[PDB]
Amino acid sequence: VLSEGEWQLVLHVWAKVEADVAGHGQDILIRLFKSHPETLEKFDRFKHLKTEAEMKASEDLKKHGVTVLTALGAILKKKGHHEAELKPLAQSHATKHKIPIKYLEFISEAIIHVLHSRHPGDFGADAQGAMNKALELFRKDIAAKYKELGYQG
Ligand code: HEM
Repeated sequence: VLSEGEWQLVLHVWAKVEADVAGHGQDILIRLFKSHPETLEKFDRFKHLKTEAEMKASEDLKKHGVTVLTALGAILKKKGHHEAELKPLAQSHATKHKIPIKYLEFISEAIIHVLHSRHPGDFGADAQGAMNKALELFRKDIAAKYKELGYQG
């Protein structure tokens, strides 16, 4: 359970992300695909992309980054009271997209890295630890839904 002070750190940096949702979404998905190429393979939509320059030039990838970060921002702003938001996301990611919980750990690392690069003044160690806790809570709750459905592993 995050404290109020931890949530304030999380949402303070997140409010900075929302000034350029699309640029953050590109940076995060590109970092994910470069650092963990198995993740790119899960996207029929993107797996034709073979270089970082091609990834950066894809408008469709930029659009999907906005989709992803809009969903995550709506979860973070619930401060843990996010059951309604996680139900459809766990269902699609477990049963349709077939995304292991481990790949959610990978995108969480990519999110933290990009926030540290773009917002160092608002993403000191206290805020890094709080965002790590928020993304851990996300993964914990998604993992419980995966386990219900028979996909935790
Ligand atoms: C912060 C974590 C993530 C969030 C908030 C998120 C959010 C979303 C949303 C909102 C959609 C569209 C609606 C839906 O299908 O449920 C989507 C689609 C999808 N996501 Fe995620 N996602 C996350 C992580 C991942 C990861 C790590 C992968 C793969 C490694 C992944 C793979 C996919 C795929 C394959 C689609 C369908 C893309 C398409 O063909 O249109 N997601 N995601």
